[PDB]
Parts: sequence; C-alpha cells; structure tokens
Amino acid sequence: MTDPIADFLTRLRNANSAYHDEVTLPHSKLKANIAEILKREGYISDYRTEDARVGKSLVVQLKYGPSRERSIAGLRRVSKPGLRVYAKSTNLPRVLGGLGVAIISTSSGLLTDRQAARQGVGGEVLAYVW
Amino acid sequence: RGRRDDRGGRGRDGGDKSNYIERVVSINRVSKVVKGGRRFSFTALVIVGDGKGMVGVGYGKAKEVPAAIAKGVEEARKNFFRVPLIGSTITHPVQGEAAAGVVMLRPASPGTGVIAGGAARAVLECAGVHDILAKSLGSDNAINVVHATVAALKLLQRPEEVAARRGLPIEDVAPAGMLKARRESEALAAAAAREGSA
Amino acid sequence: PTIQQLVRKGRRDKIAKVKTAALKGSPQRRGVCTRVYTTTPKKPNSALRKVARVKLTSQVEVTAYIPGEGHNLQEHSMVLVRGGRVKDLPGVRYKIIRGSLDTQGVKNRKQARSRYGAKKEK
Amino acid sequence: ALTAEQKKEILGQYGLHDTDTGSPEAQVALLTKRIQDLTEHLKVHKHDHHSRRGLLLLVGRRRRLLKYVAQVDVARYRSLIERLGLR
RNA sequence: AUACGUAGGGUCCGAGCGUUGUCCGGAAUUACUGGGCGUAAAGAGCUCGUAGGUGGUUUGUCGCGUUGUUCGUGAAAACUCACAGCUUAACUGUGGGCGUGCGGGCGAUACGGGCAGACUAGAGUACUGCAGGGGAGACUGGAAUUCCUGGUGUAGCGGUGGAAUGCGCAGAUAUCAGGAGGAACACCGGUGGCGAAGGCGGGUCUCUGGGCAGUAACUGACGCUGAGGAGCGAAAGCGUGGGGAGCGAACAGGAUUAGAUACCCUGGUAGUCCACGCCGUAAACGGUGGGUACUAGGUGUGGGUUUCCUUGGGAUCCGUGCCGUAGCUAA
Repeated sequence: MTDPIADFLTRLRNANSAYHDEVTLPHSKLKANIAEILKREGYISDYRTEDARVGKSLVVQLKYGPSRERSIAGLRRVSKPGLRVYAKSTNLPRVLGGLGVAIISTSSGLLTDRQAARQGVGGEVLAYVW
Repeated sequence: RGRRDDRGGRGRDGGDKSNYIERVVSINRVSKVVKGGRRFSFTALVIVGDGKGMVGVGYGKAKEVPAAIAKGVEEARKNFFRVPLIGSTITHPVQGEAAAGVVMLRPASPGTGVIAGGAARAVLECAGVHDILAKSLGSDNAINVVHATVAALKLLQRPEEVAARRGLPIEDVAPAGMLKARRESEALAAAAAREGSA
Repeated sequence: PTIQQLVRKGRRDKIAKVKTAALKGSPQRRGVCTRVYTTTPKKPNSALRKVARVKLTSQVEVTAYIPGEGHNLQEHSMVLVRGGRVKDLPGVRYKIIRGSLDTQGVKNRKQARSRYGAKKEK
Repeated sequence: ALTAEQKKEILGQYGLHDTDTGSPEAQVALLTKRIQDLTEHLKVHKHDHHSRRGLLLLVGRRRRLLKYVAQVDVARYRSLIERLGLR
C-alpha cells in the first residue's frame, strides 16, 4: 500500500463504469473534499459521511440522468507519488480545452482552474474530471 | 475505376440529392485459395460526407472494383455518422483508436487549415472541417487509421452535454475561449442564413 | 516506467547505423584504383557491371563502381571516389566521378548530360 | 516452537507490563528465544535447509522491530540490547 | 522498354541546375511530453534485505520543497514586434518585446516534507484449533529382482518382423524352499494438499518449517519494493571413500542396411545410490516480478469456522479449477 488517493479515483472509475449507483470509502479529509467539490460542480449526485471502522466513511452517489449515463467522463490522478506535480497562476491548464474541471490544492486551500485563474495562486494541481 | 467518363444515349446516370463529397482510400487485392487456384476479389473503403459535416463510412468486399465502390457507398449511406464542431475548428482535442491505430485531433486558429495525413485528410475534409490540426500513429496501416478517425470523431459533443451532466451551465463547461469561438461560428451561420433568406 | 529508475539511468538512442566510411564524411576522396575486374550482379538483374577497388587518400581500401558505358580509368589512376548505394551488387557503395580528375566522362551520354561527365555538346 | 508457557513467562519477564503481548520488546524477546531454540535444531539437523528460511524471516522481523524500538526511544533500545546481550 | 540507349515531345528550375558529405525532423526509431515486456524485442531459477525510492488516520508547529509578491537582475547585436532608411530587395539603423534565469526582501500553509506528537483499519505479537508427501535426522519392512544354497525336473530358454549373437543340455527355463544383494516404495496416487522455487509421497520415532481459521488480548505505521549483496537452488559432470542387485553411458559381438557406428538383440565400465564436497546452469514458464485498493456471474474443489432445516441447507475467510460480465488484447 502506497497511494490512497489513486485508489480513491480508481474505485470511482470502476464503480461508475461498472454501472454501480454508489460507492463507499474511508473518510480521509483529502478524498472527502475531492468528492465534496465533485458534487459541488455536479459530476456526482451526493456524498454523505457517517461512522464506520475506526475512522469514518464517505458514501458517494453518482449522478445519472434519464438513463444509466454518468456525468463523470473519467478520472486520473496526475500529481502522483514519485511524479508530484506543481503549477503556477499563469499556466493553469484548461481541462478538456477548458470544458472540464480540475483540482488544484492552492496555498489558499483547494481550487479549480477557473477559480485559481480568477484569483492567481498556484502550487499543486491534482486530478481533473470532465 | 476505368472508363467512367461516358456520354451515351441511355436514360440517366442515377443522380440524387445529398450533394455529398465521396472518397475512397485504398483497395487491396484479396486472394481466396480454392483447391489449386487463386480467386481474386476487391476490398473498398468508402468515406462519404457533406460540407455541413455529417459523415458516413462503408466497406465493400466485392470481386469488382465498381461493385466494391458501390457497396462501400451504400454502406456509408447505411452507416452514417454526425460530428459537432466549432466553425472551422474542433470543439476540443480528442484521441481515437482502432486496435492499433491512434489519431490525435486539436482545434487550430481560424484559417489554419486541415493539416492531416492522406487518409485523415479525406476522412476529415468530407466533413465540415476547414481548419483543425491532427495526426496519427501506430498500426502501420490505413484501414485501422480510417476506422480510428471516426472513433476520435465520436468523442465530440456540444458544451450542452457537459452542461447537463454538471447541471451547471457553460462557463466552467464552456469558458470564454470556446464561448467566443462558438459565438463566431453561430454568428457566421446566422449571417449566412440571413443572406440566403433573400 | 519507474520515474526514479529513469533518474537512476536510461534514455539512450539505439545505434548510429553509419553509412559512409571513406573518411571525414568526405563529399569525395581521391586515390589509386586497381582490381577493375568485372563481377556479377544479382541473378534477376542478369548483366555484368564494371567496378574497381580504390585505395583512397583516406588510407582505406574501398570498392567503387564505374558508371556509364565507356571507361577511361586503368591501373595507377588518380580516381575521385564518391559515395554511392548499389543494391545490385554485394558490398559496393562507391562510384567514380566522370569528367573529373582521372576518368573521362562517359562517351556521348545525352539523357543525363550532367552525370557521367558528358560535357556540353558544342 | 515457542511453547505456550515459555512465551508467556518471557512476556511477563521482559514485556513492558502484563497482557502487553506484541509490544516491541515483547516480540523481540519471543522471537529471540525462538531463534535460540532453532540454533541447535539446525546444528543437529545440519541439512535441514528448510527451517533456515524461517530463521532468517524471524531475524529480519526482529531487526525491523528493533529499528522501531530505537526510533521511539533509544533508552528502551539500549535497555533491551544489553538485557539480551545482542552484539 | 514511356524504366535501358536514342530522338522528338512534355514536366519543372534557371545563371543556375543536378551529384556527393553532414545534421534535425518525419521515427512515437529511447515513448518526460510520447513505448513496451503471456504468443512478436523483453519478469533473472527462487527467497530476504543494505543503499534507494516509497507511504495509513489524525492534532499543533515550521514554510525547506512548492506557490504568491517587490526589486536587483539576465551586454549589444541575438530573435521578434513596431518605425525609418539602403533605387527595391538583400542590408543597416531606432526603439520595444525579449532576454524564459538567478539572487534579495516580503507572503501563503492546500500538499509534500521537518518537528512534537497521538490513533488502530495497515503491519506485527497472543489465545484456541485446522491440512500434511514441509524438511531434516535415527529405526524398520518385505514384495520383487538378480546372484548364491539344497532339491525335483526336463532340451530348451531368452532373443526378434525373423534371425543370429547369449546360454543350456553338467541340468540351463521352470517349480519349491532357503540364503545374499542393492534400489525403490505399485495399489492409496488426484485441480487433492503441502512447499519461495528447484521439490514431497511404505511405516515408526525425534527435532523443526510455514500457512489458514474465530477474540482484539496487545504493540501503535514497526508498510512495500528493493539496485549492490546474501544463501538456497533439477539433472549431469568432477574431488575425496564406499557401494553396484539391476540398469547403464562410453565401449563389446551379432541383425536391417551400400554402409551400423543406429534403431533390434546379445553384455557391461564410470555414472546411476550413499557420505562429505564442488559448480549454478534446465523449456529453473501462469512463458504473466513483488505488494496493495476497485470490476456480473456461474460452477466444480481443499481447510476452517460460524448461521439457518431436521445429518439437511446458509454465510464467511483462506487454497485450488473451468466456463463466462464489464473491460482489455493484433488475434
């Protein structure tokens, strides 16, 4: 065991791809905020955290429209261990040419491409979903 | 594809609507080993399209080159396909595959031009593209390259799709960048419609 | 592939695959020709092609072809060897320029008229 | 093997306190005494060639816990080191 | 012969026009951008672990990494933008951007990381049983073979497609009994287990290996990988001393055959077995490195425990097959 957030994203990818309408997860604050912003922009339905094995657990509902179709298009951690990634205010990448959204853990907290561009600080980007 | 320019006293030549640009990429001779002999047939890959953009792909396995061409044309008529774009650009860079063939596509500055390989040039210009950038790799072939072209094209959609998926509108979905590009596209379309109205 | 292992080592190209070996990548060398005996080309290309072995000034002993129909070079000649690629012959990757140091241009060559040392017809 | 009674008395002896089986010193003592046991089983089964792997695995686990003993507090590390006479 | 050579006749370029030499890209043909390792190139024979990388949940600190900011800063030409001129152009001048940097001050505390820690899910220890061909060591067995011993008892036996090598006729084959020898354990003996892998099976005894299962009892991140390095590691072969019943290389006769050296027979030396050693290579392969989190099933099948009928059925965790979802593969 080396990487928890990559396993977070891998479980999201498999669970959404394998047509499951929910996924369960240990609640470390990192993935908590990742799914929080995910529902904030609406690629998932709704996340709720309750009590579990010694920590807590976050349960995520994936947003499916009129059919079994996922608002999520895909997930991929970029700033992985061994290849951790930093970015600045100017060259803030635009997800899917700007269509999608990203995660950038700013010194001021957590922000996406557009938010950080409106503000202008950088330092650590993460996965992006479109 | 021999002696196609004919002017006779017969009835007609089968002209119809759908003033579609046609293209054929390649035909390889196909050898069936009958007991002690070789029968030779043809395999045509036909790509039909419109300057509006909508595309069709057909595949005629016929022992005759004109029969193969006709079979490909009618399969493309059966197997059509639609592509969304932005003026003369692509809505977003994409990658497509056919089992060994990889194709990368990217929007370009207006008027840049369709810079694409021989097969890709055909598969693209049959659509409504005028200015995008693209390339391909792998498969050391053309059938898979053509097949992957449509695979990449399939990953194309309007910003409305991500707007509905997010529930949130454009902006994050379609930022000013594309916003102004699609505004130019639709404004040119509206101006053309107004001009054609009179 | 193990980014850290890349930091440890890696990322070198395969092989130069050198072509010219006269010396210095010379656009041409000059030397003494010998062994101008004609040998056989490949069986499908049944013919006989006139060649020679030249010791160039580069102190290497290479094999040069004699293009054209007629030849002027003989033993102890100041032949100017250029690089070439003759897939018709085994191990022959050189030519000798006509209308040059030693070998007179090919007689009455008119389709090329620049190669084969064929000067302008008056 | 580590007989259910000798391991218990060893845990009482060198363990941090009662019921604290699995504490680093406790496991160190247990595996150390197991290693001492196998020391002569190998010397009589000179060609066992099969229990030596478990010997090495337990030795490695002992060291992998010794490092954790040292990092938390060098004092307890030295205490156990001169208690068991290691090196 | 529109491919050669020759003529027109055409293509194009032009004081040029082609040839050679070299570099970049095309090449993704080193795949950071932007590659792979079952069958195409590619998982060492297998273990542990130094260096190294590498990290669980959570509290506060530091702001090194990292980012934000001000300034010094990065010669001119560079190169470009813009202006002017050189008859135009080439060319030059002018000013910008540019010079992506480094350095200094100032900031941020999301993250890594450092410090102080803390927690038990990770890991590791206990309790209680489960499978045993896991190994080693010491003891024993007789089948059976051959030889040897006493018989009875024959001219045949074995040999092969047939033969003839070989022997008997002295008693061979055989039959019975006995003794000697050396080696291995048929049946159980199989997706069934065990073992890191090579490997494991007659029985007993001793020591020992590891795994799985239910209680957190406990430690309190003690995790993983792992270059160097470490040993183990099929068979053969050689060193040292024995064994040898048989087999048996090598080497012997006979036999098909043109040739036998080969297939076949007629024997047997080292080896084959043991003891202590050497070596390290096998097609030492799931041809699939170690480890970890997710993705329809179904069905054989080893160990366990529980839960549900009256053994019956379920669940669960671990081993072990096949088919089949998604998805993947060039197939």
